Amino acid sequence: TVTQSQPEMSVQEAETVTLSCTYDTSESDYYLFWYKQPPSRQMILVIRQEAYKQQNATENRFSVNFQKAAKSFSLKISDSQLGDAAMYFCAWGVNAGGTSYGKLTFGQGTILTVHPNIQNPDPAVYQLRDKSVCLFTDFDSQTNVSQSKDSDVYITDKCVLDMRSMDFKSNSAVAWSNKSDFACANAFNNSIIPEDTFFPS
Amino acid sequence: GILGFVFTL
Amino acid sequence: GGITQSPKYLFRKEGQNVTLSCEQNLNHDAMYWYRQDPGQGLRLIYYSQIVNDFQKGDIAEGYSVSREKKESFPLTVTSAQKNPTAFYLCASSIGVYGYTFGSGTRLTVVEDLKNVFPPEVAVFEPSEAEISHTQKATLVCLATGFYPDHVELSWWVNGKEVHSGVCTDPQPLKEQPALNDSRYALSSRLRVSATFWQNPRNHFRCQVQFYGLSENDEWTQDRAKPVTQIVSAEAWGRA
Amino acid sequence: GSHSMRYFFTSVSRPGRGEPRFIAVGYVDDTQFVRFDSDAASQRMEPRAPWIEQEGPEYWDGETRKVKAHSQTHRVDLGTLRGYYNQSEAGSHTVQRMYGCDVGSDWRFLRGYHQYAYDGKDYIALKEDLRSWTAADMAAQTTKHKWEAAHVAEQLRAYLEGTCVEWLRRYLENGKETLQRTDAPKTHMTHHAVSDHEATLRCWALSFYPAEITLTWQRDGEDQTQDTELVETRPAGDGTFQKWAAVVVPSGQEQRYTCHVQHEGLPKPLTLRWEA
Amino acid sequence: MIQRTPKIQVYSRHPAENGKSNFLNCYVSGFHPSDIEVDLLKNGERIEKVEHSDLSFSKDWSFYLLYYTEFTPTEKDEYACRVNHVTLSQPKIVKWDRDM
Ligand SMILES: O=C(O)CN(CCN(CC(=O)O)CC(=O)O)CC(=O)O
Repeated sequence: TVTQSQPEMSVQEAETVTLSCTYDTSESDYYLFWYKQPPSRQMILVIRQEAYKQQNATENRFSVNFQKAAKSFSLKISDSQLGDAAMYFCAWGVNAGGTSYGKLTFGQGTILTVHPNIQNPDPAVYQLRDKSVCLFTDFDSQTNVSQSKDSDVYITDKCVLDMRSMDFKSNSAVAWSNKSDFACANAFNNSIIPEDTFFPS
Repeated sequence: GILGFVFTL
Repeated sequence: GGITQSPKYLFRKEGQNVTLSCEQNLNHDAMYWYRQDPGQGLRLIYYSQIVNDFQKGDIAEGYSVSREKKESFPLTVTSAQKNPTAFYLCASSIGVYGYTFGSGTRLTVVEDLKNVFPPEVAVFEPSEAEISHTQKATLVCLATGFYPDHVELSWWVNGKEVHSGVCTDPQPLKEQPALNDSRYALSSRLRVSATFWQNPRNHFRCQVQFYGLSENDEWTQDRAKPVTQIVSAEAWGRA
Repeated sequence: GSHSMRYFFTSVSRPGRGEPRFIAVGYVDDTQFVRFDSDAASQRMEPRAPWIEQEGPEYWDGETRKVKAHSQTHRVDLGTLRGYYNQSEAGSHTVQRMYGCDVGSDWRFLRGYHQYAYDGKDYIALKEDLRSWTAADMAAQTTKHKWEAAHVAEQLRAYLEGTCVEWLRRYLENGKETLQRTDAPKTHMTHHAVSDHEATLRCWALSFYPAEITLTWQRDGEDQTQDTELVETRPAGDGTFQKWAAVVVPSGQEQRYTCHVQHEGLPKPLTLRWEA
Repeated sequence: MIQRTPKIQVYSRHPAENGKSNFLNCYVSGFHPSDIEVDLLKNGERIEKVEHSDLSFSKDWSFYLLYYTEFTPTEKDEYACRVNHVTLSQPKIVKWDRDM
């Protein structure tokens, strides 16, 4: 068995975060893995470790703390980047003497959310014409957007875009509906938003 | 017990 | 060299057999098939250490594989597999080294075929309030009322795909959640400098690739067949 | 003392007759304890010593599942070597493979082995350091490069240095009665007469275990490299071994020659002289 | 292939005693390739109840086998081992010599 006790975890950009992993086995020698699966769904190997060998590496930001007696294989992400947003899987495998070489047994995984650092928040709610949609944008990562009753109004969770050319990052959520009374002033009522949010008249 | 790791020439 | 998995998206009618293809030119002996489910990690289905060698995983029942060649390891999801809705990943290795996974495949069980619908795509031009306040222009694209959740949304500016300044919802939204079968909606945003949008020669297009019915399937309904197609919506810069 | 576990694999192609023959045999020291025979009816790994029969079903299913994968691998290798050497599909060719580990008196890892042969010739062998390979010819360098890229040696080390020793310790303990015994050789002597002047003397060593032994013929004095007949140590069939050494000598000097028997079971070397 | 002609040794498990049960052994070793035919003969005729060891090989890769059968030696019974191999122009007979 491989156990990842934290289904989800959050980190602020540029800070560090530790993902935990503990395993149970009777084998003297074996292999331990950390895999990264970003939104693309592509599995990417982060680190492999053999019990026989000693902790080693790394040139990169990523690192692991392997406690053989404790059976702990934690992954450490330092100077977190937005690209680190992904699902991280801890995995275990027998050595060459085992019958199921090289079958991998995976933990339940940990979803890592990276909260961007926005330097100059300018929260506002804009109306976009083609049906109509309301755009809540430029709010800081501390702001949270909530699904809203009634059922006939649709709201998406916040989402971070990066205008690489301008070294600018912004948060944004979208709300829309086809009913009559729907308006931007009341579109995000169910969410706590900065009182000074800009609403153009 | 024999090897569980198989590989080809 | 690499490993290529196929198809990317795929659906199965109940009582139907389906096969996923996996090919690798890495000269690897072993090939594996994994199944991914929310709330669970990856669980091995089958693996073949060498041609004409087959080892079942704990969840092998309902599945079958063949390894007539070194390069290929197709997986078949038989109708006997009771709950096959999941994400399938091919893998290849020599022992524990060179472990590589394929692109992945998403399989859905469509009990009733009438539920399939392609997405209606719409672009929404940026508000002049945002442009004057932030000197930036955000476009919003809405893909609505599509089933199943097999979509790929991209932005194309002046004929070239763009990824900078783009944000798409990590997962779509069910328009009517109460229903077990619900049509989906997805939103994406494209932000550019004010000056760029002000130019009317700039052309913006939101492309959505939908994966739906095929020629193998039979369409009895009056409405156009929900086939695999690309639904697009465009907008033009305005001074 | 020292101990070892070795597995010997033989694959022989049989074009126009059927699948290639495959035989696996496992040894602890000079004692066989398991076999797999492609031409047998069981198609499973079979016990060949009483002390391995105590293993449970999961042991035999695993060894069966592993050894059939060995069988499949050598089946592929036969065709690959046929290509490497551009040999026709008509002739029969042999692939032999041996791996295992040695341990010292403390039962700790001492050496590891993993080597192949094609048609009776060295093909590729793992070096003592367990990190590099010896390619016998240009064709085997293709395998050497393949196995370097796949880090085969690194992955094999855990088995040869670790798992192999763990298995060997277990077997030595479960078969202590037979594996850890020592039978001293029972020695006697015979006199054969070549015509007239010259005669032969034969030194016999019987019912000894392990098979390690040395027989030397002393004249006057000291050993005789010339005119010494030494047959290969042979198995008696009951777990012990036999061997004899013979020397050709003129008649009348039988008392001058003496036989020296050195065996692990003997407290000190034995010296035999005519007659008895 | 590189052929190796077998070495053949015919001998009894225990010291031969007339009227006392024993085992007659034929040990073929040092040969290549693996295909080989070995039979034990009593007074020139083939012995059916013959068992043999599992094919193995030595450091130099040459194979070796042990064929054996249970017999009770007598004063005038002749025993031999008949081996056939690609290296042999004809099947080779090696008689059992009690007095060695
Ligand atoms: O039954 C299965 O699901 C897998 N079968 C193979 C299934 N086969 C048909 C068959 O051989 O019975 C092909 C397939 O449907 O994928 C092998 C097994 O169960 O041991």
